[PDB]
Amino acid sequence: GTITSQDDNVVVGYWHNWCDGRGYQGGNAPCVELKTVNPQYNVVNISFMKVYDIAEGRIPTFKLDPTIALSEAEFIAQIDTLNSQGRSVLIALGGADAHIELTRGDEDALAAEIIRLTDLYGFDGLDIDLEQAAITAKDNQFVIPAALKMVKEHYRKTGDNFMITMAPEFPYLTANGAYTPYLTELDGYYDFINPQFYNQGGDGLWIEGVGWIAQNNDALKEEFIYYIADSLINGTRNYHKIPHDKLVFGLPSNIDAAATGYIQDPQDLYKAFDRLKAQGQPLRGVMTWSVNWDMGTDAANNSYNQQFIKDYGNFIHNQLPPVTDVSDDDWQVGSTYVKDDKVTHNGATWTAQWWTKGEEPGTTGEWGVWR
Ligand code: NA
Repeated sequence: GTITSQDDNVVVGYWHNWCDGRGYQGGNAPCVELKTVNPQYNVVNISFMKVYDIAEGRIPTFKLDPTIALSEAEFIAQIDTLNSQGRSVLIALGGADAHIELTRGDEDALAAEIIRLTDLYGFDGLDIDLEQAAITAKDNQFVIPAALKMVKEHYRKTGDNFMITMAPEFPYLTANGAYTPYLTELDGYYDFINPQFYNQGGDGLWIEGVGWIAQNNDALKEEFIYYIADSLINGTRNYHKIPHDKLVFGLPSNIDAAATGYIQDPQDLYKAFDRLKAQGQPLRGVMTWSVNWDMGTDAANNSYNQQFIKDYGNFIHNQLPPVTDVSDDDWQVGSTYVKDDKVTHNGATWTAQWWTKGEEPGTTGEWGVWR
């Protein structure tokens, strides 16, 4: 019912629309109820919107999985709850075996379906999380941006920031790379990008004085994080530019969540983030595959015991707000405010209609200066 957008730093977690996912190291990710997700996950990405059955045609949809044991009403109720805590719930488009192969002219229907779902479940936006085979499949590069622009405009008209994020695998983010049409077509529409810095093996970048810095090199983790992010935020070393304010670092929760890319020593991330902060380009947060893995089991049935949220939650939420933020100072008696000057007072935002001083928001009647 209420589009709830994030203007501050994010800790993003994917949520599995399936039970008992099998890990890379033989572990188990159970289905969990939304309201069970750790509250420091302030963006939760419902995975996935997909073609379940090609006989329904080319437009992906979302169907809550029965086996999670949650009525539709009940899942909507939990979204509402998240929204009441100021957290977002996005619908992730794509994933493995999504069968998304759209042809030119599909964008109208795709946008209609985006909107139908969004109004039905109360999603706050959409994560583009295509599998590799979809990135340039049929006309996806045209249809998906075209649809998402229409969706973004629809909700702008009605007061709302429908969030658009993306989860490109990082090697597709070279200048003029296969992902870059999504980035350029949705520039000024997208909120932030949370690339996957995992599942890409020896892919990496070369830095003089250091050598090849691979994504699966756990000994050079701080250098990897730092330089791959510095390249992206400056558009340098043959990477497409994603500004630091729109750049969230996507990681595996644990060694079961992905083949490679798990951060063994979280000090490697703190130190890289602090260097990026000290150079005036702090990152927007972190993302993880996945909340379900962060609550899941290893092969011996040992709980991962929410270690990823333990390691990054407070780190990121203790950061200074990014440029996106809406800072609204408390009302003050001796202050002169003017048309459009917002303040905070009694746990609510008030918006000055005209010249005022010494007039407390809430006492001003229904057609006084505070509104
Ligand atoms: Na919502």
